[PDB]
Amino acid sequence: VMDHAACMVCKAPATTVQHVNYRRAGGKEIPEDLRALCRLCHDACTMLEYGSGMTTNRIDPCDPIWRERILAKRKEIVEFRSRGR
Amino acid sequence: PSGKQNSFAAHNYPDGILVEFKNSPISYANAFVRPVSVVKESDLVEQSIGQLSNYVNDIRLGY
Amino acid sequence: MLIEIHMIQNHSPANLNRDDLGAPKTCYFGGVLRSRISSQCIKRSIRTSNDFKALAPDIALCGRMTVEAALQVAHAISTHIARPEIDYFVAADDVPGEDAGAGHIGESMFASACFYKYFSIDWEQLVKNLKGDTNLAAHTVGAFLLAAAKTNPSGKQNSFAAHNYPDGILVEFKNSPISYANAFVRPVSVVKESDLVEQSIGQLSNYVNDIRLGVIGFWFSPNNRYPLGYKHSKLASRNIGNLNELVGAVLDYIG
Amino acid sequence: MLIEIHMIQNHSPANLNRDDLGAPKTCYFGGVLRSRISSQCIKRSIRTSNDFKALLGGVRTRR
Amino acid sequence: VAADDVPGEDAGAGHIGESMFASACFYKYFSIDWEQLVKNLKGDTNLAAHTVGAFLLAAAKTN
Amino acid sequence: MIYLSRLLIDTGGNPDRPRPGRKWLDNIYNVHRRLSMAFPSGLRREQDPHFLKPFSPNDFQKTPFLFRVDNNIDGNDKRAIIIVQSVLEPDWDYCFQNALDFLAAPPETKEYNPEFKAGQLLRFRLRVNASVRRHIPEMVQQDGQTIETGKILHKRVSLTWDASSTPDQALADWLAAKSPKLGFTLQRCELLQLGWVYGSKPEPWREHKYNPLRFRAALLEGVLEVDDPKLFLKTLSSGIGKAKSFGFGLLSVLPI
Amino acid sequence: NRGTVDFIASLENLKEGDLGILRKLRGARLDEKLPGFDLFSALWWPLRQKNQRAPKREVAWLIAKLFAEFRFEQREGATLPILMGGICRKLEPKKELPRVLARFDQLASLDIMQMEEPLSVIMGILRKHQQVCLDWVGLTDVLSFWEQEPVKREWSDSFIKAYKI
RNA sequence: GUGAACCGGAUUGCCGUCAGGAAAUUAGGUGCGCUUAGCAGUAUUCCCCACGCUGUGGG
Ligand SMILES: [Mg+2]
Repeated sequence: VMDHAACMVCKAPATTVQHVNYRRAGGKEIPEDLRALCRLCHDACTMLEYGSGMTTNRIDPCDPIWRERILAKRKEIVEFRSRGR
Repeated sequence: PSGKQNSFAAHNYPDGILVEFKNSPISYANAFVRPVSVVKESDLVEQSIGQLSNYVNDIRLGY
Repeated sequence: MLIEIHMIQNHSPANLNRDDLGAPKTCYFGGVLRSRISSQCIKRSIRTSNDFKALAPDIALCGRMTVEAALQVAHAISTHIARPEIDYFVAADDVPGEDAGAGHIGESMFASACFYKYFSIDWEQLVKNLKGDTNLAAHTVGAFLLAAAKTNPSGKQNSFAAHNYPDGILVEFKNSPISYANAFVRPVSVVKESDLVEQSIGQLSNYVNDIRLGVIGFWFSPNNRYPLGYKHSKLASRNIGNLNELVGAVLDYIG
Repeated sequence: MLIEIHMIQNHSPANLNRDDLGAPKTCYFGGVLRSRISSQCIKRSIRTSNDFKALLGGVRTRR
Repeated sequence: VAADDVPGEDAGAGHIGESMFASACFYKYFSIDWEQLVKNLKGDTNLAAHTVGAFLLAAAKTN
Repeated sequence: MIYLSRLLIDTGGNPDRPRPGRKWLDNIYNVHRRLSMAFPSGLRREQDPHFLKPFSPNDFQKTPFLFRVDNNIDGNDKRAIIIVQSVLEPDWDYCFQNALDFLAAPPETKEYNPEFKAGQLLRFRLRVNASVRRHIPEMVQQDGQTIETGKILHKRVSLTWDASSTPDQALADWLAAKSPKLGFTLQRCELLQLGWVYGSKPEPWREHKYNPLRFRAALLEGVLEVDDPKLFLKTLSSGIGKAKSFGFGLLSVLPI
Repeated sequence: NRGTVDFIASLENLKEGDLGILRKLRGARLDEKLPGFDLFSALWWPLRQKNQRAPKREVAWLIAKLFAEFRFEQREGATLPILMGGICRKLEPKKELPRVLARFDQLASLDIMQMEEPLSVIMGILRKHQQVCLDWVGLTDVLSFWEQEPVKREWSDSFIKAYKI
């Protein structure tokens, strides 16, 4: 709502959400550690956090340090995915 | 150490030395109680130095 | 009233206490074999030390020829199953001869363990044998905390430089003398996502979560490295990150 | 006055120290197996180091 | 998709699957030892020369 | 000294590659929001100069901005064209600093200035939604049989014409009727896009809702004449029809 | 256990090209290749949503890559230290048998992100002896439960009792 | 204060030293994704503010 259905890294129309930390999870979630993300960048984020040893604190799209390689990643999900469930 | 160095010529030099001057001996091996697992970013010496720096900061801000 | 100090100390591979045959001292608990440091070992390590040397102090803390010293320590029961190991050494002749090897060509014993160490002080009798010197008794209790925080058993340490520091100290002022050794009837199994000291402190936290259900507690970890209880529950009265402010809080509670 | 040296050293595949059966020395630390180098081996390598010929002055012999 | 010739049922196929393929520019490397070839044919030098020439022809003209 | 530029959209290439620009243009509110953010408030640039925060339109400023959606500069490349104008300085390096996949070529901007005279010919393209405010009988449920009440609903019906009239001179008569009010007079204009334009809108624990935005767009082109130069300066950057903020009011200043 | 049997069934229902793109992904992670991550998402995300007892990410990825490489049928009562261990009775006990035993012994001292290579050589030893069946479900729930000591204990003495028959 | 109180098992040490897993090998034979389509010749266009209700301030 406050993100206005807009992505946070590329400002595309958003359709899903992503978690920043798993200190609270399962059902107990409060809306200050969640980032509203679009379909094409949530997949990139999950592609990046799976084996980086991210433990609990996931990738934040709200700091400059973690962003510059997110675009380099999002370059090639467009490149190779078959659009055709 | 001169072990099997003729067959294993491992003469690598240390990447980090901390020389501290204090009246009480400190073992920083408790930094590595949790084993160091590799990740995609950084290397093992960087991860170990980060863990050691975390423990050094904790000891200085502790004892 | 009784001051109880439960210390969790992970020691690097060494041999702090030796029996007759050179093995690390070993006890039996939880239905498994544990590494043990004897009480008198820790007592003499805390005593006779310039870290602690800096009516008569330290005669009341550890007695000398019906003193009935206020401070006594329990045998350091490990939180996990003991893992004694053989180290094989040789001593070179370092003179060129037709043969090689000259020394004992023997074997030493060593073990690494996370010790639970129990300390108990009675305040009233510690004042009583100090002839009412309350300030001196507070200073010597602070000195006990300072020493036992940073003194290790001065056993075989020239070849095994084990100078690790405790990662957790729990100080309570409860009514009856209770040891939390029953917390570690489970030997600590190590998981991939947590370390040995965190699991031992968590076992302690899950055991003090009981007893109250069926007093206070000051918790010290260096810069809050290990919090007692990974929740917001009222389990530790004050999470303290530094040893000096821990000693200050304990002293201002006492007086 | 205590001088404390804490070094982090990454080594190539090697066998610097071995036990009776020719296996690298291993010790349990933090509940897991850790590769171990004996302190006597390091002391011997320091005493027989090239930075010690002008300083070596002791013989430990039975002959 | 393998299509059934007889329309005895609805417009199905038969067998459906994936074949995999690629296109590439390949670098091929061959090495012939002349003296080893001479020794192996017990000194028949003309046979070795014919073998070398036919190998050069067959490496190019046969896929 | 108006601010006329070009945003360039691919709308072509390999169909297998997901192209976010293609779904960016296939809705009104997406391009509306993206071009509305393209004039950020000045305090945000001092606070966050890197476009790296969850935005809020209250922090943004509001201006009657307007754009134009065209396409097809040929020469063996199908390409789509966005022509924007408003009154304040826009920024394109700030706007599309993470959206390089949106475009097919870097944007370009120059300085342009319009001039008008009395009785001078012009060439123009406009887009006005066909909107006629009418009282309608309500028609709901539609469960097998029609059900109406005496209430007359008020809305803007799309333009309809009699059966003995083609759409062409019907829209020509619309433009001829609207010309003397706005301040010009034409002799002929050509219809080349009559159709339907669809969109959706989100709005404020809350949820999100989808409703089909509806507009009967009419894009025309060709040969304009003016009656007075003073009746045209207040028309640019404001719009002449409806859906003004939605990109339906650009005056093509091409005097030829 | 639910969530694991259907994972094995969906892996067994995979076609040849999908197994090929899993085979090429062997030896590395899934952040450098798209179709590996798309396939892991397709085979994990709906089964993760549908069941609470879905396996952990990295062990599921490891079993997916190993099943793509080796392709043994799922059969109950055919876990690793039974099949290997019955294989360990037909070898020379003084030299060869300690070497294969150390190859199986290595498995008890890895974490989850290098574990696939010693498993690969063990399953290669299995393939060299024409072993068609493996308890894939058993292997994956004992591999996801790797954090405990009793599970490795019953693993080990299962190897022992397979050896002493 | 209870066969209890006071109470170290102390220190001296390189396993080391020799080593190619080596020679041999086509993954082949079989295969249509395919059958339907105006981005637009209109009859409610989802609306908040406003005209004697058909102009007017725009989401
Ligand atoms: Mg994005």
